[PDB]
This record gives sequence, C-alpha cells and structure tokens, in this order.
Amino acid sequence: QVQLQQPGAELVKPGASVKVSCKASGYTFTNYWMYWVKQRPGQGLEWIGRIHPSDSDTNYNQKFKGKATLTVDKSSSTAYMQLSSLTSEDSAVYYCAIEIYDGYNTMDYWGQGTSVTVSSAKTTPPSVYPLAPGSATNSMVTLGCLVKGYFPEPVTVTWNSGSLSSGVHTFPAVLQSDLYTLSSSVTVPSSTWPSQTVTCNVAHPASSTKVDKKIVP
Amino acid sequence: QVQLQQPGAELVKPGASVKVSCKASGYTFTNYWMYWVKQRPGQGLEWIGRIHPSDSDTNYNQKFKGKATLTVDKSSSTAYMQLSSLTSEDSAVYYCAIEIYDGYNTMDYWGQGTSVTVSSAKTTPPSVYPLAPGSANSMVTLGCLVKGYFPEPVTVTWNSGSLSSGVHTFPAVLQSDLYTLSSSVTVPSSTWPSQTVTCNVAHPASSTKVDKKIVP
Amino acid sequence: DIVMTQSQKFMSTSVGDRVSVTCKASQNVGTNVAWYQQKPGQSPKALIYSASYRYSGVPDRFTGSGSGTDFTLTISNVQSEDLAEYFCQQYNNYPLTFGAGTKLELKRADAAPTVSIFPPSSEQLTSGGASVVCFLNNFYPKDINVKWKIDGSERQNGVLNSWTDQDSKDSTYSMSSTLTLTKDEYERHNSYTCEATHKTSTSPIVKSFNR
Amino acid sequence: DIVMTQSQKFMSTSVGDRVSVTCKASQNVGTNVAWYQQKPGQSPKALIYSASYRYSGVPDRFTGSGSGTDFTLTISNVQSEDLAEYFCQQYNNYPLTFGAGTKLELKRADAAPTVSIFPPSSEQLTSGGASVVCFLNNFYPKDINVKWKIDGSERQNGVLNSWTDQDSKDSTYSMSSTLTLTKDEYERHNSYTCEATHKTSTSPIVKSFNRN
Amino acid sequence: DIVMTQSQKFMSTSVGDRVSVTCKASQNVGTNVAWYQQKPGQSPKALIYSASYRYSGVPDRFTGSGSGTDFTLTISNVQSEDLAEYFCQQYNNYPLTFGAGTKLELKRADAAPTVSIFPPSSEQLTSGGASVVCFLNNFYPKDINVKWKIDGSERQNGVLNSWTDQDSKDSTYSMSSTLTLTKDEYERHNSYTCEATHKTSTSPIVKSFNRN
Repeated sequence: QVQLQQPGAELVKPGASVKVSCKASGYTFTNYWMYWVKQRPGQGLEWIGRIHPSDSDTNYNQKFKGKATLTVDKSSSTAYMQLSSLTSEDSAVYYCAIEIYDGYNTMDYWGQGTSVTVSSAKTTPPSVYPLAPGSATNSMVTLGCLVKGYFPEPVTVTWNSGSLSSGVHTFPAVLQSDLYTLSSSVTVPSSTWPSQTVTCNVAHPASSTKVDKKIVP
Repeated sequence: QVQLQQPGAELVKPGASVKVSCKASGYTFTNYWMYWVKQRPGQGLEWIGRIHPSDSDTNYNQKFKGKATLTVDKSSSTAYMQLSSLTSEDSAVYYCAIEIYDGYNTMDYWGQGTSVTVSSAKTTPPSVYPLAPGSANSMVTLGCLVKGYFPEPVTVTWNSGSLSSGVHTFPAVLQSDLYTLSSSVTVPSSTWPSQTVTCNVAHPASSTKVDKKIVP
Repeated sequence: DIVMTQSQKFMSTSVGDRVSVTCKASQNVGTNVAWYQQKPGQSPKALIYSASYRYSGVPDRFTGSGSGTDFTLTISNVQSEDLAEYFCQQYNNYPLTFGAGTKLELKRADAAPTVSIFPPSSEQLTSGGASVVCFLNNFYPKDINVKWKIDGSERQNGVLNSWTDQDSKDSTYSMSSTLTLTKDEYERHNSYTCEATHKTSTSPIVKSFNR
Repeated sequence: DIVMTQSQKFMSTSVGDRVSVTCKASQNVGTNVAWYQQKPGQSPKALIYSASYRYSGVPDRFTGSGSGTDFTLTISNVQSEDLAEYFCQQYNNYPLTFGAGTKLELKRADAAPTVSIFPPSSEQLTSGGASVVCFLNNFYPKDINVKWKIDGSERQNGVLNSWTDQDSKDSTYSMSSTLTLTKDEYERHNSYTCEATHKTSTSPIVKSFNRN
Repeated sequence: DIVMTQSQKFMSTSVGDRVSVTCKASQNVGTNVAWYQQKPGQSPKALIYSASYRYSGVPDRFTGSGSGTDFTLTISNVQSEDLAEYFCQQYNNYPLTFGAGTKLELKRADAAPTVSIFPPSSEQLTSGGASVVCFLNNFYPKDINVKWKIDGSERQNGVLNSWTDQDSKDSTYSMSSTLTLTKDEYERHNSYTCEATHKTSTSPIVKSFNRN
C-alpha cells in the first residue's frame, strides 16, 4: 500500500527552525515528484514547492524560497521540508503529496499533514473529563467528553476506539487564555449505556498523551 | 460650553483595576444622566450603564455588574467608571455621554473616549521619521512614518492642523507588541519645499509630542 | 502570479440535485487546471486534472469543464457526504496557484435542536475548576442562541462556544457551549440552566440541574 | 435582552442618492428607538430619538420611521461626508441594546492609484533599521495588490500593509505599504521597487529608487 | 482579643433533618462558650451555655458540644420555626467576643409566586404622589426578577424592592415591589404592568391594570 507518513504536530519557538518529515513506503520513491502544500488555520491552500527524489531537483514558490528548503534521504525514502526563521505566519498544516499515473489510472496520495505551531508557550496535555447525564430516561442517551486546556493543536477524539461512529459530534477547538478546549458528544441507545462501557479516546501527539476516559454512570 | 473630558488612553496590567474619569463642565452636573458605552477594537457599541449624579442612582447592564462600578464626585463634577479584574476582553474605548433637552432642542454630548489597553507590556514612545521624495509635478506627496509605539492611540496632524486637505492617515498595525502607522499629505509644488511642512505626532500614553519637519 | 478567482465563497443546492462552481484564471492556462475536495479535518483529495479528467475513485457525479480562462466543476446527485470545500488550481505556469475555495451548502427543512446539559464531573472538581456543558445537536438553520443562567441570573463570562460544520449525514448543525467557573464559585450556587433560542419555536428549550 | 437586528452589515448607494437601513426588534419596543452615526476614529453621534425625531444639528436628510418591531433609517442626498457606521438602539426595555451596525458605502467610477515611494530616512538609518514606504492614494475599487521587489526579486517578509476607509471627500481608498529591513541588509542591495496591481490597468504601476 | 470564626455563613437542611454549625476560637477558652439564636426583628435568645448546657425552655433538639477551640451546635428535627441566625460566643476571656453568625436555610420544592397588584390609593393621590405596589408571595427559590412596564415601556427607576427572609411556616420567600411616580405621571399613562420572571415558568407572570 502506498503511504505517506507525517508527524501529527510540531511546536517550535519563534525564530527557530523545524524540519517536517514525510516517510514514503510501498512505491519507488525516486519515480514521482513530491509536492508540499501549506494551509493556515481556516485559510486556503498554498503551494510551497516540489522536489524530485531521484536527483533532488526542485521547483519553489518564490514566496517560500528562503523560508522552505526541500531535501530527501533516499536511504530511508524520506522527504524533508525545513522551515527557517519561524514567525506566527508559519503556523499552518503542511501536507506532502504525490501523483501516480500507472498507465491505466491516475491516483493522488497525501500525508496526514503536520500541524506546525509557532509560539513560545510550552506543551500542555489535555484534561479529559467525562460528561455523564445525571440520575435525574428515554430511548436514546447522549454522553459527552470534555477535552480541556491543551496546547498546541491538534487532538483526535474517538469513541470505543472507533467502534462508535454514528451519532458522534466532535466540536472544533476554541483557543482561550493560550489553551485549547474542545468537546465531543455521542448518542447511543439507552440499552447500550449504562449497561455497556462507553469510552472516550483522546490522543494529543504534541505531549505524547493517550487517555481513555470511560463515561461512568 | 458643555464638555465631557476623558483621558486619551490607559495602560493597565491584567488582573489589576482602572478608574476611567469623565470631567463635566458648562452645565449642572446633577441634572442629567451620565451614560457609559464600551466599544471593543473593530466591534460595535455596548451599553455598560448609567448613573444620575444627583443621587448616584444607577442602571447597570447585567453583563457588567461585577466588572464596572459607576460613581460620581459632585465636588469636582466628575464621573468615574471603575473596571476591576481586567482581562483582554476589557481592552476597548470607553465613552461617557449625556443628553440634554432644554425645552426647545435635544443635544447629545460625548467624551472623546478613553482607550483602555490590558497588557503586561510597558509603554514605548513612537519614532517619527520624515518621508521626503527622492531627488527631483504640479503636486508633491509628502509622508510621515510613526513606528514602534504602544499602546494606542496616537494623533497625527500636519502644520498643527492647518494642512487638512490632501491628508491620508492610515490605521495602525500591530506587530510584535508594537504599533506602526503612516500618514501622507499631497500639497502644491509651490508649497513644498518652499514652505515648511511639519508632521505633528502626539502619544499621550508616553507624554510624547514630536514635530517632524519634512526637509528636502 | 496567475490568480485563480472562485467568485462564490458558498454554493447551495438540495440533496439529490446539482451544483456548479466557477473558477476564472487571470491569464490563459489552457486545460492545465485541477480541482480538489477537502472535508473538515481531512487531507485534500484530488477530483479533476486536465480540466475535465477524473482521478481514480472519483465518481462521474463530479464533472469538470472549461478551457482557457473559464472553468467549471459540476456535482450531480449531491449527497450530504459531499459537504466540503472545493478548490480550483492552475499548474500551467509557475508558481502553482490555488483558488480561494468554495464551501458547499445544503438546503433542508428546519429542525429543532436536541439539548443536553451536563454538570461538572467529580474529576474536574478536584482540579479547582468547574465546567457545565450544554449540547445543541442536529438543528437547522445554523443561527442559534444559547443563554446560561446561574440561580436565574444570566452569566456571559467564561462561556466558550463551538459550532460544527454542516453534518455529513443529515445536513444539520450542532453547537457546544461550556460555562467554566471556579470550584468555589460553582459551590456558591444551586440552579444552573442552559436556555436555547432557535427559530423553530418561540418558547426557548430549557435544560437545567441543581447543586 | 431585546435583539436589535440590522439585516445588512453594509449599505451601498451613490452620492446624491438615498439609502435606507432597517432594524428588527425581537419584541415590541414601541417607538423608543434611537439611531447613531459613528465616523471612523470619532465618538458616536446621536441622529434620531423616539424612532423619528432628530437631535439638534442633524440635517433633515436623516429621517427615521417605524413602530413596534420594524424601524428604518433613511439618508437622503447622501454625500461622501456621510460615510460612517450606523447603529440602531432600543431603550424601551432594560438593558439598552444596540444593533450590530450598518456601514455605508458609496459606489463610484474606477480610479487608478497615485503611487509614491520613499527611501529610508537618514534618521531611521541611525537606529539600525530601514523602512521603505509606498503610498497608493485615491484608488477605486478597494481590491489592490502590492509586490515589493529587492533587486528584481520579490520580498514578502516584513511587509506591513494598511488600508484606509472610504475617503470622506471623493469616496476613494488609499493604501500604505512599508517594507522594513535591517540597516546592513538594506545596504546589501540597490534597486527597491513598489509595484501596484489594480484593475484599472493590465500592467502594474511601478515606482522604484536606487540606493546608489 | 479572642476571635470566634464560624466556618459557614449559611447552613442548609430539609425540614425534619439536622444541621450543625462549628465555631473556631483563636485561643483556648475551655468550655466557656455560649450559643444564641436570633430571628428576624427579635432580640437574641440564649440557647447554650458552658458549650453543652441548655437554657430553660430550649428544646433538646439543640445540642452543643466541644471543648478548647472547636465547638459545635447541632439542631435536630429542624423546623421552619428554627429559621434564624445563630451566633457563638466566648465568655472565658475579656473582651467577650461573638462569632460572625450563621444563617439557617431550608431546602424545599419549587413554588411559583402568587402575584397581586394594587393601584395608588385615593389617599396618596391627594398628596401628589402615586405608588403602585406588587406583592409576590410564597415562592422558592429566592431568586426572582421583577420588571415594571408603563404602557409597554420599562421603568427601572423609582422602584423600591424588599425581600422577606425565609418564611417561618412554609420556608418560601416573598417580595414587595413598589413603583412610585408623581400624580401627574400616573395620570399621563393608562396601562401599569408588574412582570415576574421566576424559575418555575419560562413565561413571566403578568399582573396589570388599566387606569382608564
């Protein structure tokens, strides 16, 4: 399977430098252009540049000529984008992507995107609090999960390790007092809860935090 | 003349408190309601409350009950609004205002507004640089760069207000806890460089008044 | 740089019907134009290359057209799963430049919210803080108002609100409102109420708890 | 609280014509409605009280109407001086609540920008910094793009841009663009160029100076 | 001076259950501590002396305990008649010092208020004044909001509000709201409304009269 693997997040002080990685596997790494695109939070897509891993040939957007440097490591099949002299305008999600035409079909492959956050604040893992209804009774029951006080973005919220998908609303995080907070709700049959365990799984890769919070009655 | 006198700006640290003053003159201070309005940067108007200086009777917007306290000092004809436990959401311009109906006409009177900035940064006066055109038309454009100050606001005039037409004063931009704005004036070529053109810049938060001549 | 101008920031249609995005290039780019679909929180997904050719996996509901400067992306039999932002892009000249994006909006009948209130968990109470959470799920239109009351007294401070995008299943909206207080401030009061105001009824939906 | 809903965030017309901004009260407020005008950088000014009565000094061009929940402010013979944000307010019920504000815009013909460039002043060069300023004055419409080229090479780092509101005399817009460098980097190059791209010309308006 | 610090300003229970209030002394007072009960509008009533001994006429439901610095007054089978503020006191050291006082509260089910409106009496109208009185009796919880409307316009001035303490019979609360105008203002309007917003109903309770 063709895969592009990127780290989830990276926190970097202003004026420092960061090297985003894109580990390719399952295909001939030196046969396809590796593209890099940037997306500021809430904004549109921007093309940074592309590099051919065969000979490290590059095409840069002039806007990122001195800021972004594209390299490759053919011994590990990894592409690197280095961002230097970091400012607030550099905080964005950085995607790596390739396009493969095999003589029959054309397919695109994207990494998950690396959320780069430029700030002097340190990492804070999220506090996960269960949202149980309260004793004071219908065919459905809504449970919740409060993911409070983390930095930086992002976090991933799943229910029962992904077994619960229908009836799930995960709300966009809001920044307040230099910390992020989001919430998630799930609506399950009253025969499911409180009889069966319902678990809120929260992952915060910037702090290496994985918390499984059960919604106890 | 009826006048409400507010200081231009106030810089307060977060969590501290500040007392905005509104000095009245030219009318019976205890005859009309004193109103207070808040306007956040770029936002709309919000009513904080009103106080009648005769007996200090108050009507408060419930949103500001624990935050704002309205008092008066009749011996100096001054109204005060105290803001406590200041946060970033309290950085705004605060107006005092009155409304006088005299049996014939109805007039409103507003203070200039006090620019409250809630920050931990200190004051920085602006550097004022002249923008003179390159060496060698019937009209010449001059300029003035007001760079690196905090907090808002600053006042920019040309020739002490004598030059008003052809003036463009641009809104300030915040970068790295410092504000920067610019101002341009276009005058006849018979005016400059034959006559002096002066950029007057005032920054009340730092007691700064700079008059920068545009020299060829 | 070549400017790709997507005129409309939003396009509207009903489920099962059709919709079209337009994108105009400042200069002639031939047919070297691509289209991308991005769902909230997901990586971009290429739909069209060479103005009218589909990537593998793209259904024929997505059709691209246009040459020179004017290009159009048409979506047929639109379903709620198609809710996403759509970008045009030119790759005929350097630098490669994207469009500003166009968000698909789906029309539907009005829907009243389902309101749930949640007291501060015993776990959070050990941290010195206290948050009360109110969920407002599956309502339409998006315009809604939440109001917190503490012993009948309105409280606007410490309130954090977040809205989801249009739902990928039923095209509704959801909202989460969290009222955060200190543990001692929370223990000084008893009645905590979440009041929801929406166009689907003149009487607000009220959810509350005590202690 | 009573919600004062001004349906339009922007109202547009031409000079000499008329414009009307509406305001919707969530409950019947009778005629206890006021209107305010606020020009940029100035304190608010009261125009109308009791839904339809003018404050002293307010011209008859400003008229108010409506009763109950529907209210309308109408500005006749609109001039460039009327460029401001207009708020409705209810004072029938407590707390007193304003509308969101409707900003007035004036439609006019296109206008190419007058572009002036200014090298760093010798006074600033003593501080170790160097700012190049480009004024783009009196253009319409507002959409405009400025590119800074240092020796023919685009530079977008350190560019501070600021746009004025619509001018109160000719209804045009103006823009100021400042490119800030260090003193040593400014002296490492020679050609400094301000290029203005506007819909009034297919070719950009170019202004350059050589540091020599 | 010895300080007597009562930990709680308010103590809450239901009718029939029990409460306890604690008092902390800054220095040792042995057992020379007294407890007092004070109902609204009455002189204090001595309940306990020597920390644990009762005055004549005090029921055994009032029990005092403690020695040294920590003292406790317990009331079992609490009834609505026991609603009062309770004080501790030390008479071991001079000057004798009291505690700050703890007011007893009683939890009970919600109760909607009974609202009654009264126009100005003809007697007061001869004096030039005019007071409209609104009674809001026997509601729970104590939180309530009252608005006055004159022909639809809200009047939040010239209003005098008074709350009773918790009722000694049914543990409810009561409110009196009086809007005072001059006789001229009163005769210049017709509809006078007393609006009550309480937790027990999302819609306000409305009592009005038309002077007509």
